[PDB]
Amino acid sequence: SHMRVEVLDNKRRIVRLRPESEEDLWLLRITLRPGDVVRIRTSRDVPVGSGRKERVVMTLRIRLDSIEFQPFTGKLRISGIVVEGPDEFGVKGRRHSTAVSIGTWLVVERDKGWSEQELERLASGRARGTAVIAAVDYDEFALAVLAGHGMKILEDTSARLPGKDDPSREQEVEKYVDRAAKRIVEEAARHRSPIAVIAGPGQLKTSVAEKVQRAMPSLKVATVDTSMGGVAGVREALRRESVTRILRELSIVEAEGVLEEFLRRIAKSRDTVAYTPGEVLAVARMGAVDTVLLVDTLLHSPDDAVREAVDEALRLVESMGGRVIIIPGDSPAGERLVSFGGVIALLRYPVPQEARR
Amino acid sequence: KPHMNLVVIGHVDHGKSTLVGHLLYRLGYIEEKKLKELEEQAKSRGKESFKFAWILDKMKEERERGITIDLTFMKFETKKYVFTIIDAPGHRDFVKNMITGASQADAAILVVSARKGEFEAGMSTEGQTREHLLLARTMGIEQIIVAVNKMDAPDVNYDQKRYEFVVSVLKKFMKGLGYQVDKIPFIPVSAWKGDNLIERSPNMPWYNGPTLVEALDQLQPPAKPVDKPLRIPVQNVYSIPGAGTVPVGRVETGVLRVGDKVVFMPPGVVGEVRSIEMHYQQLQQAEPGDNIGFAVRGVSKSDIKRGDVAGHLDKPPTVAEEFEARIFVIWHPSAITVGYTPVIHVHTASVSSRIIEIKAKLDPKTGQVVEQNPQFLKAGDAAIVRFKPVKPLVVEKFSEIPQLGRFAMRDMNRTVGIGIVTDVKPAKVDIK
Amino acid sequence: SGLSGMFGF
Ligand SMILES: Nc1nc2c(ncn2[C@@H]2O[C@H](COP(=O)(O)OP(=O)(O)OP(=O)(O)O)[C@@H](O)[C@H]2O)c(=O)[nH]1
Ligand SMILES: [Mg+2]
Ligand code: NA
Repeated sequence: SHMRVEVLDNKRRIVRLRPESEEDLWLLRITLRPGDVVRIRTSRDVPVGSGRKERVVMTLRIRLDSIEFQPFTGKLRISGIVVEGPDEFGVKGRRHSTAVSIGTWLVVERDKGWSEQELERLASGRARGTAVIAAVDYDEFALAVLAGHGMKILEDTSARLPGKDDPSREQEVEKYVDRAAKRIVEEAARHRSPIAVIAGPGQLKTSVAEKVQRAMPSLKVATVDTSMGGVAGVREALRRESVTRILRELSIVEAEGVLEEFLRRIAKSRDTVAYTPGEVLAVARMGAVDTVLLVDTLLHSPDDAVREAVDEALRLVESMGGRVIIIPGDSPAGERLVSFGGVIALLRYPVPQEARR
Repeated sequence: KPHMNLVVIGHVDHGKSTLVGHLLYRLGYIEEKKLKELEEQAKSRGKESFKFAWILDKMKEERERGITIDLTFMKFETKKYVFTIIDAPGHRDFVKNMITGASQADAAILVVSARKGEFEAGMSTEGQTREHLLLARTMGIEQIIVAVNKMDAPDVNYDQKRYEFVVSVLKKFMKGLGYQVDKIPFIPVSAWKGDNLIERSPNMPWYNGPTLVEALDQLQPPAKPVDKPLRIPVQNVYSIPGAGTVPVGRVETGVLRVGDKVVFMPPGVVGEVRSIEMHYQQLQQAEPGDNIGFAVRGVSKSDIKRGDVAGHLDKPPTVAEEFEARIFVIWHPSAITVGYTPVIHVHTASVSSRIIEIKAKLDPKTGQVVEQNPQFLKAGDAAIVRFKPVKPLVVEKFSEIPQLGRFAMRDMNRTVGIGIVTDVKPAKVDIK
Repeated sequence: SGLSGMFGF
């Protein structure tokens, strides 16, 4: 479950932590920043002897230069210039690229101190699982693995099925529902998924559902009504009432209902929302923001002005009891946010456009 | 005898499949021994009155549910014409198949139910009398016959008060879509009992209009877009022994002849056409109108599927890497923005396509550039937008090949909007 | 609703 976070020094500039789930790697991605110095025990090749090298394990302190996280890998990938290490190896000033894993102890220091909000966020990662969602119709089968922080399409097949007039059409759909069910069970195992939601129009999803319950009785299985199969059907299921209850703890899913609420407001009541980093920050100072939906790449934007501005807004909205939802740009909600500068906000009251400083 | 493709559309269980079932049995094409064999099995399951429907409906789900799911193709002929009749699904979950059927149709029979609640459910906001009329219109069906079915029912009983009332509400709605409301026959029929299908019904002497067969012969044949490239959107792909892999589809434009080498886009697979079959008739060529099976040496079952379009190598079908389009937003819960990815239904294809830009908003009743790069579109708006297909899609400009360039936007088990394609940034033609 | 839209249909 949640990350062991433990402030060390008097000034609260140093923190010592150990990620214990993939959500804890995500929390590190949204939290860490170019300038923080991590202290990890890694290995590094060093020239010892004559025309010879040894992989010798050592402790390094690294001024972070790069924080990247690919979902479903169990790897927060970090890089930067080594600011401290053993003096004979001559590594000071050199680039060390490596990967924080689950179980990796790392101490990390921020020059201007860690906030109480930053730590609370860092300790919020109640290790939520990783569901699988699939969608089945007569044309298409897709399957995806869904975390709070990521979605990945693991299968996307066309059921190149006979026309219903064809003999052996009935056995060909049977093979196809086996191939589908098999693949669901395969990936629920490979990802340790408790729930497996199965979308689609009509009975194919139930035929597939029965096959997976047979092969995994411990696994929970939800059948959701949906207009079509494939990746569209998976993405359709994410917006249904059924799935928002069953997977209510997943940002990715959470995001779609605020996005829907934000867009329902942009039509009628334009002044009860804001978007774009600066306008969000403006209304955040006012204490206007109820929830803020954010693309995670804004936290790491190469422009210093917007990383400080986005952090200020996020810090402000949570200082006045607002919610902050951070998601990958590579996701069905994330894709709609590009035209709004990566950020959207729901406001508690109308704020006129000429009042937004 | 000229050939025409007839599609059957209407709300769930308004009686499409029984109409086509019984209409064939009266015109001669269904065997007595078969019809009663279906009646027995129908009766053996809790499905007594689906005997005529089971001529068309065949799948495990279709028979269990008593629901048409995918298109059933059948053949008959009247005095003047020979028909490919295409029984399409009513249920909302399968309107994507209704669209593939509608894209092939030269005309349509709109089966509406005169029963209480059923007409109203058909014509409500989220009904399919309404939606299939919308979709049929946008896919190019200009000719239309309407069959006010279920006249015999206990809660109607051959009533004129109902017939006049249901025709009134349809006439108001169809004239919005821009149909020739005085020029189309509204036939009060019973698909189950067989009234007005072939011979006049004694039970409706007040009628004085054409019967279904007499209305079929009323229909004029379509024009033939020959002197255009070859376009055959595939419907299905079979592996029939004695032939190999045989795609089936309607020819929209051009002329397919035996021996022609053909390419299937988007896959880029090339195949020699070995034979052409239509209603089990050997053809040496097919032309606009013809719904044919055509064997192909070289291509396998795994290489091609529904939504793929066949053409000559001379000018293969355009694979849209991106495409521009004018659209009109019918319904949307919130608001359409850059990033939105509804399913684009063109010809036989149904492919998600991301809106990568909204170039301009337009006035729905006139259509001039009101705004430029608007932040959103909502229900009632019309606009110019740029799509990027999530997977390879074949589209063509509406000016060039209108039947490959007219489309519906669907999302969330609803029709969001409709549109035509005004430009296409083509993809890299990647032949094997 | 208001649906009187022709694209040359
Ligand atoms: N009384 C009466 N019942 C009818 C008539 N036509 C159809 N039905 C009944 O309506 C039900 C459905 O008939 P279908 O022909 O399957 O309807 P459908 O529109 O083809 O169904 P979908 O294609 O799935 O929408 C059956 O129980 C039929 O007995 C009719 O003319 N009169
Ligand atoms: Mg039917
Ligand atoms: Na039916």
